[PDB]
Amino acid sequence: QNKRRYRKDGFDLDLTYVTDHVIAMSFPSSGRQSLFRNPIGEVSRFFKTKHPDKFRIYNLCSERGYDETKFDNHVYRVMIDDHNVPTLVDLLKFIDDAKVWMTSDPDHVIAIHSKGGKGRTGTLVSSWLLEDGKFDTAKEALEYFGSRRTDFEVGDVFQGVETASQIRYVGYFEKIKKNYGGQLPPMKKLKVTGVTITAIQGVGRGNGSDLSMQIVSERQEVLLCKFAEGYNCALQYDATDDCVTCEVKNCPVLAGDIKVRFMSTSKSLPRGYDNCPFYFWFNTSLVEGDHVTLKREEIDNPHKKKTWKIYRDNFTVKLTFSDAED
Repeated sequence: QNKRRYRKDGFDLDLTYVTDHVIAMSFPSSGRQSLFRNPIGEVSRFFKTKHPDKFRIYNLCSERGYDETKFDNHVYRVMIDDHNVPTLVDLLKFIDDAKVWMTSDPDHVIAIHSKGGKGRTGTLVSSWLLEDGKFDTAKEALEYFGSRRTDFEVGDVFQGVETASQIRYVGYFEKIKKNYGGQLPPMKKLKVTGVTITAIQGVGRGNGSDLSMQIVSERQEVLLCKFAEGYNCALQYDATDDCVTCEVKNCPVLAGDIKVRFMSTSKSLPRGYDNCPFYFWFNTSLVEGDHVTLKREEIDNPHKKKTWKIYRDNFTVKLTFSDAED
């Protein structure tokens, strides 16, 4: 916790200099309370005294804003839901905004914040560190963020802080910078035609009968499948292989950033983040072949070790696609 709180020069804030010019911090909260929160008046005072006319604040909270005149109108908003990811368009828009600001003056600083300054903040700080060339791999940037912000040490396995999708999206940016020259990859239109879950035993009813699947595009449900009932689908349970395979029916053309949520009627399947047992994000342009397969540690919620009694080491989810291009 010594890395967590800034305690110098009469300040007391959950604020971390990730580098000399890159700051990660928690939400500048209303009121004067300072127990596990950063009072907005004090955060305003920090940047006005320590970085006068040389700061830019990034608010990554879709859920909450504030009076941005308190920061002299130097606030940029990225609308990210807690425990989720920015769109690739929004991530790249942020990256360009940061790069222009940082290039004009060596003494300029960026302060990225979310609610706790963990997952969402780690997503954009790691992406920026790749952009600025401090690291060439997403893994290296993320682990460095963990070492500065949390009690993580470089050498041990990377766990906590970011979600699996948040990790994936930093990886997406690396691929964008390396293979696409920092440009958004060409639009790819797809339709989901099947879902396959392995190691289904012990997951809810253990045969897919409790499960439902929601596809979300641009903050709207575009499809809902209910497995046992045949609601926009056709479930098959393979007891011998310990797997379920489900034909996905009536999926509309999907493009961009897609959120897939799996829900259960069975209460014996706990809810982690996002009010469901498991979920994930992917971008259609970054899909390779006719499928995407995600291991346990690549899915949001099972990526946590506390759930590993239910989601085993061979638990995977695979989406099969069809080409929706003209």
